[PDB]
Amino acid sequence: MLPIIEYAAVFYTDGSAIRSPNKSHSSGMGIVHAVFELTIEHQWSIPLGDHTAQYAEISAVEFACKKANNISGPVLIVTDSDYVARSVNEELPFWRSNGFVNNKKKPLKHISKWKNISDSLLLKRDIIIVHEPTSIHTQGNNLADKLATQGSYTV
Amino acid sequence: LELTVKLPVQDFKKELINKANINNEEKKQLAKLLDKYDVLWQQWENQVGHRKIPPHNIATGTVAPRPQRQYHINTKAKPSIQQVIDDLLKQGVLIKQTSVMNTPIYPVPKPDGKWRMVLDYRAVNKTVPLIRQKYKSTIDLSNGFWAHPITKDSQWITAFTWEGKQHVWTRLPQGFLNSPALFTADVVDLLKNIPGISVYVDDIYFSTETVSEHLKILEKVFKILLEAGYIVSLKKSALLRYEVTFLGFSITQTSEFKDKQNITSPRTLKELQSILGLFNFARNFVPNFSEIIKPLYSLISTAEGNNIKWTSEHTRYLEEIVSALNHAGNLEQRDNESPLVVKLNASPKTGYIRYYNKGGQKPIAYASHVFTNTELKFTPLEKLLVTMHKALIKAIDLAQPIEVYSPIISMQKLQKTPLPERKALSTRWITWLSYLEDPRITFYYDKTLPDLKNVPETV
Amino acid sequence: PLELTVKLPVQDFKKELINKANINNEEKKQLAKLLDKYDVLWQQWENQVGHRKIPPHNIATGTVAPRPQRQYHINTKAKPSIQQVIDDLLKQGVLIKQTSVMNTPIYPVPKPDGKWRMVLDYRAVNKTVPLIGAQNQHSLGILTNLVRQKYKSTIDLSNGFWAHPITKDSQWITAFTWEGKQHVWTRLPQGFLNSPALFTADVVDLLKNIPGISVYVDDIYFSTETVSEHLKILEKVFKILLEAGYIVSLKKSALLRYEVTFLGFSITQTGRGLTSEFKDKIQNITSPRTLKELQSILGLFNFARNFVPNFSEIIKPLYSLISTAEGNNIKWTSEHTRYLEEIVSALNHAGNLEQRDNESPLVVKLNASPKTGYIRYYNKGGQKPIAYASHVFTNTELKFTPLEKLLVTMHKALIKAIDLALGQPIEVYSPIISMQKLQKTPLPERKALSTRWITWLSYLEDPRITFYYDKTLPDL
DNA sequence: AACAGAGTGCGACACCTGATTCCA
DNA sequence: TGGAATCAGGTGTCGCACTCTG
Repeated sequence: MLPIIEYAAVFYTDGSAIRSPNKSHSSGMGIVHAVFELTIEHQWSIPLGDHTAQYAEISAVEFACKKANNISGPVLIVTDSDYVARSVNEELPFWRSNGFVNNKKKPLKHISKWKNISDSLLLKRDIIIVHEPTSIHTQGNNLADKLATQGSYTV
Repeated sequence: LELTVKLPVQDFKKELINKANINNEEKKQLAKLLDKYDVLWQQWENQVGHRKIPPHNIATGTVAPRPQRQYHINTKAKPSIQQVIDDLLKQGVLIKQTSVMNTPIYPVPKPDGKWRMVLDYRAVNKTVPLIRQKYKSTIDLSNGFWAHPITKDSQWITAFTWEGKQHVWTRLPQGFLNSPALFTADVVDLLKNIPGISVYVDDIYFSTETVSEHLKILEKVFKILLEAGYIVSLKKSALLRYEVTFLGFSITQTSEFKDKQNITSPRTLKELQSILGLFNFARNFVPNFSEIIKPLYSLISTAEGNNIKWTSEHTRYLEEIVSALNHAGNLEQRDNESPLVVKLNASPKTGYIRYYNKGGQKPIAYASHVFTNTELKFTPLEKLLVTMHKALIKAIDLAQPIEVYSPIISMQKLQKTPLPERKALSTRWITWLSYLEDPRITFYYDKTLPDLKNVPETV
Repeated sequence: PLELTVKLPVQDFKKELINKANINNEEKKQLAKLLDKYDVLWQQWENQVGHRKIPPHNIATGTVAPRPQRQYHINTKAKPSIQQVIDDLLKQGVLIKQTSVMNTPIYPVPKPDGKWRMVLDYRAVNKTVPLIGAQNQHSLGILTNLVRQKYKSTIDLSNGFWAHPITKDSQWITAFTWEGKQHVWTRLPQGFLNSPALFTADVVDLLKNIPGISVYVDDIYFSTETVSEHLKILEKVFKILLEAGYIVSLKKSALLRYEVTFLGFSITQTGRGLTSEFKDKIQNITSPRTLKELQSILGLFNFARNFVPNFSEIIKPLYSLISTAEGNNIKWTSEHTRYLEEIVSALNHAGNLEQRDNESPLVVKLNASPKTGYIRYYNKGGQKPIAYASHVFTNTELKFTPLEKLLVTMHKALIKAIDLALGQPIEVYSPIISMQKLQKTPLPERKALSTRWITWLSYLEDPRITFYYDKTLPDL
């Protein structure tokens, strides 16, 4: 793969969820914009409310995708969720080939969110979706995790 | 009557005399009193007593159990253990007889080069139905289990294979299911006339407030025991000490387990996170919990890094929430019919236990424990095990079927495992199996509420 | 004295054994005089039996009597031989003509010579009698726990079951019919269920005090280093046997050697291993034709399953074959024959094993392949394994992640390692970096049942075992 | 048309543990 | 979205066959 010095920007995404007091869970998302040394240019931390950790991660990835669409030049995304990247990279042609349904012929969870991911990826196809996880991005992931905790604990 | 090795009883007597902090004339008359009862102690190793009570029946099982296999034994352990078994045969308690049942035996190394034999009676136990003053003194019984004769028709259960030959006991066997209860039942009413005594399995404890009354009670209990026919091991007993060990606790003058809880001041984000995780249970039943907890969430929201600014208002908040949780909130009355369930957890400096009924919504009672320096240098597992011991004592005191929820995993593994992999177990797992034998109690693991970092209790 | 039928050439046996030793001429003379001056010990006649100076043993513990039976057809060849045997027994008074309530059948069994051993069938008798469960006969433990030294020796007892009498009131069960005449035993009858237990208990009782002795049923084994202590212990054993009233045969016994057979395994200067006879037996096998012969061949192969690191994986198709076919007929293929040739060749290249120490901690080394798992044992400071072990993964275990496979192999090795430990601390070398992270492993990644997981985690808190990480010999 | 011990495998029921799925 | 009934499947007991050693 091309080194990070060639892409327009790198996006660092992380989400957390915590058990809440008749409220099940509280979740926050932390995403930082970096443009290349390493310079994390700016930051966004947002809560969501009552959802699990996976909902937080998927909301974070659509947030990153839409800001990438706001960004000019091919960019890359890095997160702490390898499952979503592997699943999309392995099932996307099937995903919008079969009508947004699973192998069980059932609409898989996060239907509108998955549709947004799909259309964002297809309209801007020059974007890198990867996930490395002790390296450089460890610090960025640590601050992003802190940001997700900050978002989750807001309410 | 010839033994193999004779212990230095005079030296132990001198040590007891010097270790007891009494007056010098008190010491001399106490020494004379001990000397006048010289036949009291077993100066012979593995010396066994005798009882004249009618022999007990222990073969109440209705289904015949299958025999078990045996494996080879270390050559190094053979000499000393063979001397021990030969002496036991000489005492007449063991005999050479042929029986259907065999019981697995194996040795374990002692701190020195000596070895100690143990017998696995899990198969047998499976199918046998069951049924404070300033002056302190403690006496114990040396192998009291070998004092109760066994009926002849029930002797064949306890046989085991050693040196290729079967051996049969005549007294109550070590590690048996109902044996400790039977021994305690006799020992407790052996002294039904003297008040203020406290007997547990093997040790016996007396408390007095003067010296003359102490002498009088000691002389009386010694005469009663000599009438009964028991022998005492001077090495493991102690008396006339302001502090003594008993039931795993240390006893001061005129308890240790409390109900105040309380926590020292936080210093880091990790401490506050752990406290929030600990108290996250309280939201299940406290209606105004959210209003009290909002300041903590505000504090964590604004704070950054490990540096925190917790003013005295946060201290007032936590004190108020502790008082609200503890005073009378939703504390329901216990149910006799319902089985009791207890959930416990351990901290690096303390531990906490909770009691419910039939998975009830509200806690029944609280518990706490402070770790001294002696166990402060121990492994975490030992700390959690001793806390579980204390909690089990309290739970059986407040007991009825009993359930335990602990981070321990080995307990539940031992509780249920199929036969082909029984094999052996460690030196402490037998002590805990003594509890584990009774099916009235069950153990579980759930991996809830980790508390690796927390502030200790107040002073 | 005693006069049996066939006189044995004892002098020839003594000359052969003294010539077959590794001792020097002076040492040979010493052993010759030792054997000569204890001449009473050995038998000097065919079917010579001894007597025991002990109180009798009672087997008549049954509550309800069975129904007596009659004899069926008898082989013609052995009839004069069995008649001579019974006459010889009568001469010695072991068997007495006497009618009783019970009656038992007779059945000859072929022997290596032209003679026939005496065996009897006690079916109802064994059904109606309580069993003594004293477990004191474990061949595998003996052959894995014995000490090995430079000079080895063994002694085999003969006609031992004929030397231990019975109580007067309990003899009536041993009754049996011969040529219309009813006869009863005096001593423990061979073929009786409790007789081996009584015999082994007695024999192990005799040899308690003698150090470094291995006893199994009718055989005594020991090895030492120098001639002096060997002669001392041998003469002490001879004296104890003389006072015991037992008797020893030259032909079944051998002493003062470097290599010797024991329980079908040859022990040498380097270690225990297979014999030439078993190699010949396995090399003379052919393609199986029926289920019975197939099971027999696989049993012979399973006998020596612990002499090669990778035993289990090749034999698996053969085991799968038996379930496929029904009844006696079996569908054979060329690939199975290829497997057979491969197995016998691997056996032909087998290596010897070693002993297990009681003074040093034991070590186990384990590895996993995508299909099988391999386990080896060692002593501290050693390099040649004690024994090999291998495990084949089933269909359910196929779906496991590699960590799960390594962990299940861990359990399936320590299941016997804990038995083999004999109270010693256990050190484990595995390709796993750490175990605290293994406890930290989250639930969303694992797939196996939590019931296996808790059993696996149980080993973490055992004070007697540890772990170590080493990156050596990887595979995938 | 034998037993005791050891080793291994396969096979039919029992009982419960976890996943699928429907419904609020 | 989450929550609990129904249900298919792994683990455990006991049966069978064979081998060897004596």
